[PDB]
Amino acid sequence: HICTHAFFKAMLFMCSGSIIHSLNDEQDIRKMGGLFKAMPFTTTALIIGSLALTGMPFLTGFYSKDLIIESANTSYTNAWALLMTLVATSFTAIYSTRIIFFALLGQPRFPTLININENNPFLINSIKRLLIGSLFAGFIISNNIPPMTIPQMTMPHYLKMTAL
Amino acid sequence: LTHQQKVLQLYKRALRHLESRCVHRDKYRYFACLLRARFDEHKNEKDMVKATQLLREAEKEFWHGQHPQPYIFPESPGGTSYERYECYKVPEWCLDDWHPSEKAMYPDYFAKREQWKKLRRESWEREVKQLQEETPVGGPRTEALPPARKQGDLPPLWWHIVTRPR
Amino acid sequence: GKRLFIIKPSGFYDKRFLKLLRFYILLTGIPVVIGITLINVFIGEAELAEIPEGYVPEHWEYFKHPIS
Amino acid sequence: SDAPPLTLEGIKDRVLYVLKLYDKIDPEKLSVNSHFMKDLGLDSLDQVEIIMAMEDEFGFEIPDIDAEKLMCPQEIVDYIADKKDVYE
Amino acid sequence: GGAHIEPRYRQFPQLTRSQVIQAEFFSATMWFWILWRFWHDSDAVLGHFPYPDPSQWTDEELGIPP
Amino acid sequence: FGFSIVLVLGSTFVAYLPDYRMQEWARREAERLVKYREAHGLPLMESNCFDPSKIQLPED
Amino acid sequence: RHSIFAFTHVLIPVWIIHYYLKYHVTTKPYTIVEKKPRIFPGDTILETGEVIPP
Amino acid sequence: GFVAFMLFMFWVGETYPTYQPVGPKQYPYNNLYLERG
Amino acid sequence: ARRYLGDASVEPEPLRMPTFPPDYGFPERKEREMVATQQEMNDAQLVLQQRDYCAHYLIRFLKCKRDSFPNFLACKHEQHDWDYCEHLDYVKRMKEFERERRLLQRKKRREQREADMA
Amino acid sequence: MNLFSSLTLVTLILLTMPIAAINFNTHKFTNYPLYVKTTISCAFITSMIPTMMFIHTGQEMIISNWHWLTIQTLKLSLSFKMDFFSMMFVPVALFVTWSIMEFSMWYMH
Amino acid sequence: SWDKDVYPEPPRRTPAPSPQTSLPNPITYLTKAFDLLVDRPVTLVREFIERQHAKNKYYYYHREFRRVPDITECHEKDVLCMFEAEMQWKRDYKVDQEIVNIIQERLKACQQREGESHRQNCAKELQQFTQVVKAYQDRYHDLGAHYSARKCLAKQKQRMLAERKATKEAA
Amino acid sequence: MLKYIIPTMMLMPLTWLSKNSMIWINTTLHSLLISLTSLLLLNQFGDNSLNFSLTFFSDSLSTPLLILTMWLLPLMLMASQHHLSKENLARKKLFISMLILLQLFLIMTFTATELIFFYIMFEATLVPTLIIITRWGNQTERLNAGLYFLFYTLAGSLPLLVALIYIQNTMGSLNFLILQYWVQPMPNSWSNTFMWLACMMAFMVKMPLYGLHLWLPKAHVEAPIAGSMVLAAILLKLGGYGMMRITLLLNPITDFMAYPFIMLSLWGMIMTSSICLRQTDLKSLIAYSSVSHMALVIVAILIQTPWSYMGATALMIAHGLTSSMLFCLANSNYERVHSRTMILARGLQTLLPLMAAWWLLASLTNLALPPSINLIGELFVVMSTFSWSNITIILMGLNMVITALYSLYMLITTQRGKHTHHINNILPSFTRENALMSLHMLPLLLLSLNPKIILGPLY
Amino acid sequence: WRYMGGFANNVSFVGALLKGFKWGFAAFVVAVGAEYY
Amino acid sequence: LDPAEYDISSETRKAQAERLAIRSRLKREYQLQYNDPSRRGVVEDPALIRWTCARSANVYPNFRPNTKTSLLGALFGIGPLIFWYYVFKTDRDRKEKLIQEGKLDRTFNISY
Repeated sequence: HICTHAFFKAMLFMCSGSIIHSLNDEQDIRKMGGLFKAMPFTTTALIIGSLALTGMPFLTGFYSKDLIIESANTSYTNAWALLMTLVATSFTAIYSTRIIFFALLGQPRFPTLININENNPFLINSIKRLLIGSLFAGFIISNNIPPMTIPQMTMPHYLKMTAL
Repeated sequence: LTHQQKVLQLYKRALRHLESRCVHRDKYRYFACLLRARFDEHKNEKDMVKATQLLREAEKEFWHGQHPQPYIFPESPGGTSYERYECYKVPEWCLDDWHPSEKAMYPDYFAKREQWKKLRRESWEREVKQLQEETPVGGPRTEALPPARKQGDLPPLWWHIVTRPR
Repeated sequence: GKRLFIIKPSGFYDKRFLKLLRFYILLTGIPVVIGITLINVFIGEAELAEIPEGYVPEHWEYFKHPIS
Repeated sequence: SDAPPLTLEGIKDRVLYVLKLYDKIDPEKLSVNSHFMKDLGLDSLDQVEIIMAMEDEFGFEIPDIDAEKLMCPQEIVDYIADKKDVYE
Repeated sequence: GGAHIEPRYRQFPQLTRSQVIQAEFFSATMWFWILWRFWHDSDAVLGHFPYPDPSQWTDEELGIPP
Repeated sequence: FGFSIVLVLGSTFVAYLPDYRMQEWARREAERLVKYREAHGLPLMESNCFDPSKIQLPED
Repeated sequence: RHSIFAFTHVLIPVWIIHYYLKYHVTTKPYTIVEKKPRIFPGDTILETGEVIPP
Repeated sequence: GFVAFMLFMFWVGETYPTYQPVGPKQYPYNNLYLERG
Repeated sequence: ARRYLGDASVEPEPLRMPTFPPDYGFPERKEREMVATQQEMNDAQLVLQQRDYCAHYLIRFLKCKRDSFPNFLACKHEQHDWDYCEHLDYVKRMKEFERERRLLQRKKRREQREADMA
Repeated sequence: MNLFSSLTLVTLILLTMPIAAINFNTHKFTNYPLYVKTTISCAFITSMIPTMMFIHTGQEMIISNWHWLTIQTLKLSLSFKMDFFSMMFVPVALFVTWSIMEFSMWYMH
Repeated sequence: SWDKDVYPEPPRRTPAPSPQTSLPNPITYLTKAFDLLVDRPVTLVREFIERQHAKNKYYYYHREFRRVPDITECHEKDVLCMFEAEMQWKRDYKVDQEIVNIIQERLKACQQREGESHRQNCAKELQQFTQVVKAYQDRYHDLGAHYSARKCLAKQKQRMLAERKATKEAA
Repeated sequence: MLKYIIPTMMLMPLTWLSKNSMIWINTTLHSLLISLTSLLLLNQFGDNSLNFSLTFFSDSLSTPLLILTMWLLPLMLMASQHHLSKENLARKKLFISMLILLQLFLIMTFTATELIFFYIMFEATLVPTLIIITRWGNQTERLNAGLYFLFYTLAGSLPLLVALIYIQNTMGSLNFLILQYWVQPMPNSWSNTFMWLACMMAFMVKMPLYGLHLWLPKAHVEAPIAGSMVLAAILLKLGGYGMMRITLLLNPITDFMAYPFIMLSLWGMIMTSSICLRQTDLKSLIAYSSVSHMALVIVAILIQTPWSYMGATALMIAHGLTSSMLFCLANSNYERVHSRTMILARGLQTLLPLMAAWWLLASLTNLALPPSINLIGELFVVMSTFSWSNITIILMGLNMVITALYSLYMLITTQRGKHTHHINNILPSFTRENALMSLHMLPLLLLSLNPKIILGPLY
Repeated sequence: WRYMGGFANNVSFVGALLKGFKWGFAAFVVAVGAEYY
Repeated sequence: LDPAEYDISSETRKAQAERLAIRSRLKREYQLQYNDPSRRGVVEDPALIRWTCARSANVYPNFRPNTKTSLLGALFGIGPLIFWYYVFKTDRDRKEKLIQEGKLDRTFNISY
């Protein structure tokens, strides 16, 4: 989960800079604007990275976080940590909902005179390689992990169906 | 300090906190309009004490309307800039000494710069005369800098020609 | 504008001192490095064996390296 | 980069532009010299509004003390002109 | 320098065709992948968690207390 | 004299000077002695820095 | 050729360092100590007797 | 919240499947006898 | 955990496991299933608590990784094989949960009340 | 097996740059930041080989190089510990920093 | 070419490569190519340096130190004998230091070799470790900054007496 | 050793007879040429401390400290110029003469076998320093802080002579070699009380323990930069040094007698480390820093574990170069604007962009950065003191955090945050400044490779 | 102005998670065509 | 902190505070405001010299009359300090005990 997290949040910052510097720089979630305004690729990075860091539906980091809450969801945990896991990951998802419902949602409201530019091989190549890797990196890390223990893998109802 | 800037300040930063409140800017609009009426009924009375009273009431009622992270445009003191570039500001008295080689690196700058050195070396006597003349005893009352009547420079100029922001 | 005139503290004294410092540290660096290389190459370091019978070993040569 | 500077033509077109978007007074008389109050008699509270939304046009600075006394449009252009970096 | 970035005031920021080409392409990548292996995966992966019906195993019944 | 001779020259001197504090010799001697101690079966490192075979003890 | 010159920029470290280890490892008793390679009963002698479940 | 936890510290959640019917029920140590037949 | 063995074997720890069987030992009805040689079990080094029965499968999976290296997928089948065997095993400890819970209810209740009759 | 000696190469592949950032004092003006970036990638592939070697045969070899002083009963040298924690991590670090450095070439221009 | 039985190298026990599936050869292209690129181009150089060394040999000797009466035969004062005794005591001391280093390194290399087996095959070497380090622990351990012989001999007096009372209570 | 005693004594008339304008050249030159042979001094080997002559010898510790001294003269003298660079020739030759003679008595002191020769040469070391800082110290009111400073020394520093001579006629020889092997245990009682306390407090006045630390700050703000690098790079290490040796005897006594002083140094380490955080006037910060590290040293001396010495001596040397240099930074900043007050000017990342690297580098070397010798010594000392008391690490590591905070606070607000722009004087750098800084750090960073030179006799 | 333009059509959320579904699970639809033919 | 009460400023406080305050201020603003050419060195302002000299503790050497002072200082270095004396001596002696008797379970300790 450290490796995967590195990919995902590195993506998220390295896009957020595209937002900021592209905007001049306000870097406040107020103002901001909608998703697609000459910003296709950065916003794509933001629902790859956002949708990613949500805990993933089935995507890469899922190979970390979901397994984590499965095993931690079970056995001898003092059990104050289970609810902790649940509402924790949930409020992570709601962070994502925040940054979409503000930065990506409403029609543009912010200091006028659009200066925005996405055109430059440096960014597109950067975020490019990081996302191409990200979705395919967590999958290599997935089943190349020489087995170090017994996975739960027998997961009861209501202790299984609560991750997603 | 006068009623003018008191009221007007409360109005202005009230609009600021209100900006920070809402979103999509339209709700901000007609709310700000209800406020526009809230101060619009005001101001038509020259009664003295009643006014400052009601104002103070708007000082508490305003102080309720402060959420802790009011929006701050970047350039003023705030979490965005307030001299991000400050390590880049080098005062013009530096470069007064570079090596004469590098002083020859850019041969024509110091030409005009020398026209400034003479501009304000020829000066400052005209300046000191005009100032020592105008100032009332001690110069207590004025923080301002009144101009020069004769053709020429405005006397306390030197620092006011500044290294610019980036 | 087209090209603004930048203001830097100065370039001459820093760069100068560095050029000098490198010049000298290298000036006796190179002969010494070359030396360690040579006596590392042509002359062998050393080899052990052991104290011969009824033999007086000298002061030095209890030590491996020749520069020792 | 953040390439484009605000030049005199530009800022003129801007203060001029938004003041032409102000509805309650008409584009009829708008000029850098055209008086920002005495001509239009606008509320001083309303000039506080003008400087408000114009600051939100250019997004910076404009302290309250200096914002108080601004008035005429050419002057506003001037304040933005020395505060920003403008002249050739 | 100028890339034909076209700094614009008040209209929709101009956009490079190839860019939305890229972004859309990677949308297709994300969901193509995700429902792809969602057809290659399972969210209940093995035999189901057990049930008390064998908790009878009534043969086990106590010997001495009939 | 400051940068050239003492820094570079001296730094090569004390870089490798003869074995300092003898600890290299300590390694060699340790190797030989340990090998002997196993090969002849004696337990190595017997404690007792001096043989109780020769010593005397005060008495109450 | 330029990229092969940068490939030299990486390759000279391979020469030196690898040389440093070619004489180095032998010169000193303990270093480069590696986990004993994983051995399987597939190699040597295998004992299973397995089949099933389906 | 913390001291509430340390009240949860001596108490526990358990493994499987579910919890707190409790009479003097088992807990992991596997306890009495052993027999089948 | 079938026997106490002894510490005179000079072996603390995995040469002394709880016993050579990792978990319980099943005096119960009959024995414990088959075996995996401890020597092989070491010479393919297996983390403790990764080391149980079903290793018949596991060690074959560790084959399948180095079987075809460049293949990432390799065997999903043997993966599912020790997945299945230890599925069934964890389910067995479920059945032990069952056996003991019901023994509690039965002998507790019956013997308490029918002991408290007189 | 000594390709893990190439693993202790890659660290010096990173070591290379600051030496360039000091000694020559001119061609750095030629846009070395590009050069740093290239060094990072070289470290990424040259760092990628050992991961593959491990994930077939394992074989993690720790190296002590030349020892750091001695003192009393404990001779502490230095090491490079191939745990599969290092093996797996370092390509990630070099990779993410590859990204962030190219992006930075865009950010700080 | 260090002395072998001092620093054990167990059997190498290298497994036999089985392809087991037909695919590309991802590392082996580069293990052969590496052994083409980085093996010989260095090997020639090391060998040339070898012959260059070998044309002129050196002989350097490991020093010896004879023995002396040590602390016993010295009188309460008159340092002239003492100096020898106590300084060579210091030598033998440092020797014991390096013994402790040797054992302590054997343990480390032992765990690294075993792998996940940590408690399997290091039992013997860890055992002799506790033996030696308990010896050193008993003898030199607590004395202080200023220590020569008088203090080691002293502590040995202390243990001999404490164990003589311990062995009268053995009755 | 005598081969090191002549060349400086010959370095005196080299100064006195010379043409004007060449004095700095001649002195610097031949003084570095001395430093070479100072580096020759390391033969030290095996067990027996080398003995040059029956009058004076060298063990390890004397050798690192001595090398540091003979290295430190040319850099010192090199630094002192342009503090004046205008005067009659007699002032110059007098000053250089005084630095020389001071070095001579220092070499006497470190090399001295027999403790009375050590003591005579001891106060004979103190006088030249006094003449330096008082005769021209920039003299803020002069404070008379040289003279009754010498009274802070002698006040309780004289009776150690008494105690010595007692040791003399009771045991005969005061030769250190034979004081060793003849040392005999001294029980805990009231006579051994006044004795142990005599010797201890006698040296403890020099490295200031928190009780007496008022000694340093004034004396070190009034010192001309040469007298400063003299003072805090060396003259404390004399006290700690002699302490190292005379603790040979006092064997059981130092436990029951040690404990209060240890307490006072463990608390005063934190206190001093605190007060040095909040002050203005930069020249003091590094002073109280010296007080802190020296308190740590005393802590290391009293607890007698060998680790304690290894870390101790390592801290003597590393703190010598670090503190010395950092002073010389304060001075190089002082010639620019005449203040001594820290907060007055600021910036100097913009301006003097190189002098940054030396500020940063040196401050980090006082920040206890892991490879730096300062962290080697401080680290081993923390190990020893944790061995002594499992509890004391709260205080120790708390000193870690505070020393971090001020050591990195000095790095800022002198060097960063804005240019005060009413300055318009500072002239960019010099080559000499870079020479001084370099000659400080470069060896301090190289020693971080092969430290086994500077670790103590026990190794 | 902040309303009128190519703006003001905008998107409602879950449209962001509907951004590229058409081509994406289009190629998903075809995807199994490899093993089914 | 928390501007409040919105003071009516009265009349004197208006005239006095305003005129006198900004009087002295503008006097000193214009004073250091000269900023001519030909000054090479610092502007030297007598401000902050008072700061430095006073913060050099001018009343430190003279005396400390009792009042509450000796109580604040003595009790300021009293409670924590001497108690730490007692705790390090305590844990000291305990350590010595568990060494000399029973076991501290040091086993291998060595470098110490």
